[PDB]
Amino acid sequence: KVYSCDLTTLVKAHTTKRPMVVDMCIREIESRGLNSEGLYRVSGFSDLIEDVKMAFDRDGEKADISVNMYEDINIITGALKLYFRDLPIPLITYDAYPKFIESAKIMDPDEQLETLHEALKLLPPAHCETLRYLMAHLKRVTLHEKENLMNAENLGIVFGPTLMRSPELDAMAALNDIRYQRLVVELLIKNEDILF
Repeated sequence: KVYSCDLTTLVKAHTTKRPMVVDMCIREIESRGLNSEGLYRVSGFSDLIEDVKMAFDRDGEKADISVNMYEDINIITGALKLYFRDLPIPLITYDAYPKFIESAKIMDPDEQLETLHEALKLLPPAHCETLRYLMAHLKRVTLHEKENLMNAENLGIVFGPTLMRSPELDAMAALNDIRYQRLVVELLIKNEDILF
């Protein structure tokens, strides 16, 4: 129903700007976790994360993800990451992906940012909107680094292989794409304010 549904299809079915999972998790996270050490890196218990999935699948916007039901905020960051992991077409789509990697390869910061802007335009509206919202939230997470120890680089490690998927099968290129995907995430968080 919710998890593993196509992003565009889900938001069209609900007439919302972005999935309830995304808005609800980010709200919970921002209310109780911006200063929590290792936010997004630290795993909550896998089974409790599965349970959150089961709840959204069953109840949609009615799902209970409160501190009462799940004390550890890393269960919620876990649920949100799983949500993007479960997308049939990833947040940064197969189609748009090459333009993001193109941007990652550029050495000049300004031309790199320009190409990143163009890559964003290639995403379908629902993908662009969810990514925008995510990136605003991730920026806030990094502003709390003194407390949470997370910066754009650290978050790029976590999010790089979740938001994007490499089609490549070739050892040097594979390791390269992993680093490029992390850089794409880092640039998106850092420059969210001027890219969206």
